[PDB]
Amino acid sequence: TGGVAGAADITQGLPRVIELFEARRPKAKAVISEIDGVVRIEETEEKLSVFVESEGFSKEYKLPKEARLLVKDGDYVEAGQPLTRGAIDPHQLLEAKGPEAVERYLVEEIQKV
Ligand SMILES: [Mg+2]
Ligand SMILES: [Mg+2]
Ligand SMILES: [Mg+2]
Ligand SMILES: [Mg+2]
Ligand SMILES: [Mg+2]
Ligand SMILES: [Mg+2]
Ligand SMILES: [Mg+2]
Ligand SMILES: [Mg+2]
Ligand SMILES: [Mg+2]
Repeated sequence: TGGVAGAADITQGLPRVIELFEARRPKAKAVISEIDGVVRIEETEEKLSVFVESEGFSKEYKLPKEARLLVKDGDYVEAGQPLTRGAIDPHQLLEAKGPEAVERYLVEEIQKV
């Protein structure tokens, strides 16, 4: 779905149902949180950046210009939670929140349509 132009973010109709049954890398993906911790954001001109961290560790996340961020400087983000806005890659959610997560995401993301 969609077409390469400026910022076309999601995928509707059957096109999507295809992108869902067939595990695929959405056009406008959403970087998930491999780590369940707290949020931190930065200012510099070119690229934004969201950092998740626990008393254990922190992870750097590259969020280029188009990425509209759902999360804010401050609260917790469970593993595989949406840190970018839009679509998620099942494989990633598989690795992050688990199978049960992907499974549960697939079903519900499909019925959405
Ligand atoms: Mg545009
Ligand atoms: Mg759209
Ligand atoms: Mg549309
Ligand atoms: Mg403490
Ligand atoms: Mg990176
Ligand atoms: Mg808020
Ligand atoms: Mg609050
Ligand atoms: Mg488990
Ligand atoms: Mg749900």
